[PDB]
Amino acid sequence: SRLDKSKVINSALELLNEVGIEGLTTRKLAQKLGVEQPTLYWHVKNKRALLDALAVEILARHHDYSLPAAGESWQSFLRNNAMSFRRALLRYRDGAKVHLGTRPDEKQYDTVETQLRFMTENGFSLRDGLYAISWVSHFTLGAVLEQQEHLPPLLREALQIMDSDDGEQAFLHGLESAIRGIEVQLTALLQIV
Amino acid sequence: SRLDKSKVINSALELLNEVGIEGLTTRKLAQKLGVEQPTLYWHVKNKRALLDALAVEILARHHDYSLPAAGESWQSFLRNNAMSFRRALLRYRDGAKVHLGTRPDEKQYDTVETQLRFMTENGFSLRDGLYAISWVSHFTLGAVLEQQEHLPPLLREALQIMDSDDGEQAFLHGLESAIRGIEVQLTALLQIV
Ligand SMILES: [Cl-]
Ligand SMILES: [Cl-]
Ligand code: NA
Ligand code: NA
Repeated sequence: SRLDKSKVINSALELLNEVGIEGLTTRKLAQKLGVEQPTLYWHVKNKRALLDALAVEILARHHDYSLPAAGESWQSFLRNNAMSFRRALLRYRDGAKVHLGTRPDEKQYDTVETQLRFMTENGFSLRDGLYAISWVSHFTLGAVLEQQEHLPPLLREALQIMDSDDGEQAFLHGLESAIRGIEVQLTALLQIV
Repeated sequence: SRLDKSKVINSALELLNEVGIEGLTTRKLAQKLGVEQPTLYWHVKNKRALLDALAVEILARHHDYSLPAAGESWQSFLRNNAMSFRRALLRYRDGAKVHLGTRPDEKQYDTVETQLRFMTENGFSLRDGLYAISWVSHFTLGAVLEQQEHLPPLLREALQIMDSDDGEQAFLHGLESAIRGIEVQLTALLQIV
């Protein structure tokens, strides 16, 4: 009904699944909604505006582990947050590309602030706390982007394991390797590690 | 001169820097080259073909640490290869997007085969060897993609450090955390770690 912000966004998310991020246009949204382009332009000025809104919505609907639980270890937080971020990005076609193409908003910023506070209370310097969250982000993004976009002996015989599964195993394994690296760096303090 | 494969690719790389990946079109390449569209179509059928060629070329020109040196430790290999991959992707506008949007070729495949052999001779199972290389890839890709695409207390006071530098420090730090994670998993063998 018909041009509520929430309805434009929901039709635009449907459209995103049909046509992908490069195909998504305000012209096709207006057609989908049954409305003339000037009518829609009142509500959504351009594709950049649209895409910004979609990015926010994807995370608001699906990124349910954005914040640490009470008593939770920093390791669990990063593991749960990473898994949640990946799931959220995998829900819509080109979901990672939508996330990438947008500047953060007051939400992301506010959420990241609480995450930095959390990490610092657990012994991280601001910088290592920030490097940690960023790395998990970059790693999760790269994995999903590769998953969503799309012969020699050894590569063959390993691929029978990488391909009965859509990236999760590798992602989860790499995530544990990083976490343990952070644990080791954290615990070393001023010592050579 | 004028439509050699190598000359089409070099003009197309120049064009990529001017207009970016979504703007890049065979129509603008033909204009740049001074040739009619049917003439160019003989040589390059479509943008997908073009982009595939560009992806290969970027790595061939700049990804100079694709293979391990004689006597090199697996840790050095992953560190040097990662740094090389990131540098190569940062050379052209939308370079990571160009890399992402392409299926690998006989080169990438052949190179990855030699990397798997290398990793396996250093104690990695095929799967952990493969997970390792993939993670480094995903992490490097995510970082560069974020770098190439584009206020609360603690985020502020950390950002004065993340932003006098274009991602390298964070990237290098996260890379060491992963490597140490792999070292720990490698060394544990069948023990609880
Ligand atoms: Cl209605
Ligand atoms: Cl000439
Ligand atoms: Na973003
Ligand atoms: Na690729």
